[PDB]
Amino acid sequence: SQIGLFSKICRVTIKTLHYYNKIGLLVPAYINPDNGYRFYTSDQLMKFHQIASLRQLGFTITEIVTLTQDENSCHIIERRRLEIQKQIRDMADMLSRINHYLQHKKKERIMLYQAALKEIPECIVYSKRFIVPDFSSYIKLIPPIGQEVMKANPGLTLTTPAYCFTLYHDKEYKEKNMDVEFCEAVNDFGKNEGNIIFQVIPAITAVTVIHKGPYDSLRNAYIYLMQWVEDNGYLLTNSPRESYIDGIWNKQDSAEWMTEIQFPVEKV
Amino acid sequence: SQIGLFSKICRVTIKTLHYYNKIGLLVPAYINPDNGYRFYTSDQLMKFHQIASLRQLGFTITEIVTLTQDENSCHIIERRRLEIQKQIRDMADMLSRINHYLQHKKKERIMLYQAALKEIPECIVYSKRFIVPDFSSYIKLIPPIGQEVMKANPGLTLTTPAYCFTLYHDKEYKEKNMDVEFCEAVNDFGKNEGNIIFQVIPAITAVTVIHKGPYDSLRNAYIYLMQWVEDNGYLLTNSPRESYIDGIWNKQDSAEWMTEIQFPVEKV
Ligand code: 118
Ligand code: 118
Repeated sequence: SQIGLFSKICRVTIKTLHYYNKIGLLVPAYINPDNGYRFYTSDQLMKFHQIASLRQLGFTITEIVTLTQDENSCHIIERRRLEIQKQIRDMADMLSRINHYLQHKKKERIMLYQAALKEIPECIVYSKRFIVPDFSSYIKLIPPIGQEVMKANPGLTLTTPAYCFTLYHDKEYKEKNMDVEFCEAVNDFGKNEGNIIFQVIPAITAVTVIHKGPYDSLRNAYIYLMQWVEDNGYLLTNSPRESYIDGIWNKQDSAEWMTEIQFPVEKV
Repeated sequence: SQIGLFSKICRVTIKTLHYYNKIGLLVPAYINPDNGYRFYTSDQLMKFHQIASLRQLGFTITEIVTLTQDENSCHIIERRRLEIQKQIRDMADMLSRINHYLQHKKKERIMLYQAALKEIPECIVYSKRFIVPDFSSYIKLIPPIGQEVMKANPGLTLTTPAYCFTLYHDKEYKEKNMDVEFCEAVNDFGKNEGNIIFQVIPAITAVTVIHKGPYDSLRNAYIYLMQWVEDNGYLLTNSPRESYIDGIWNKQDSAEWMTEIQFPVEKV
């Protein structure tokens, strides 16, 4: 039968048959060489049935071409079986995050905090860990650590980009008497002097939020993320990090300082 | 900051930044007039965080653009929540159906039937209802059924292609008796007489397989489909159909005949 009628019996378009004949799939029965027409037989219906059945299961064209001729090979099906489960879990997570987005946006008219997942690699740092009574004494006592360590460690170069952060080792969020550690990243090791130490922090996967403005409201950021981990069925696994990007060392308007809070979490 | 350092602050490729500048999504702070170099600032990172945050919910570039610059436009988010809720369902069928596939393939290491879902539009048919004692007698009795109808009507033109079939109105099969109907599709209505009548048959969505060979193995097809609609969670809403494509009237070898088995189903 000619191609315009075969396309109505099969209920598909003609461009589909042209494309199939081009790629080497469902080659016609008899092509007339003078005019160039294509004539199909009832033998082609029983292969198109198989093509449409395999395509309705999500397979791509090259696997179907490799399948109809290498019929012993059946592991492509499992290769697809793992990707389907991955797709179900990702769509089931995007759905929950969209619902959380709408639930959060219900009462608040606009939103400040926008969470995002990311990867953080391994690093070498020099660090110092101690207890502080408050945050203001902390802000003033950091820079002595920076002048002093360069005094005792000659020629120590930082990394690119710069990574300078602090760890809140306490299990519960507090306002005074905080156990805190300060870390800055360098390229190579050195030797310890007094309380200043050198160590290696492993690689993590973390959820991040960026806060912009004055320090006093940073707890608000810590509110949102503390909601986030509970709302979308996640579990906080390790101590949070607070890494400093823009502060008093580059600018004078303290209402333009920007920092980023990262909670290492896992989908369990 | 130059493009190569900013690409390491954000952990993204350079071609992505070029593309985002071309689209109009993320425009650099300052561009050199003669070189053409691109320089970025911290607020570019605050915005890239928002871009990635929006991109993690599955939106495409145009909606992300429309979301960032324009008004809130909440109707786009819930409208997405349907495209996910639907998609999961779609996904949730296929992981089932492929799981059907394996439970049959690994039983025989050969596949005789492959099922596929399709849609059959509405038609105008002539039809005759009756009870049959034995299928062979029905085959023998069909040529007179053709003869009465062929003589007494002017301008009785069949369809292109030819759709002639038999309707099985029984719920649970038995070899003793069968309430069947013979149907052949025509273009227009007219007057009815005798045991034959004209009627319209509405469109349906059916699962079909194609059987080639004699009829004395046809039950082996049904036992397959009676499983396929039961395991993978679909529901049989109406009487099956048996459509005849190629037989003694076009061919000579009965082992090269070809028929099509159709089960009308819905998603339940
Ligand atoms: C060791 C200890 C502190 C700093 Sb810094 C800083 C500098 C550049 C970029 C990011 C951070 C600092 C502040 C004032 C004067 C000199 C250095 C610093 C201080 C307090 C809180 C966060 C960072 C550096 C090394
Ligand atoms: C009225 C009733 C049945 C048939 Sb046919 C047939 C005709 C066209 C296309 C396909 C089938 C038939 C049988 C023998 C010789 C010539 C025509 C027919 C026979 C058995 C089963 C189904 C249809 C024809 C007219």
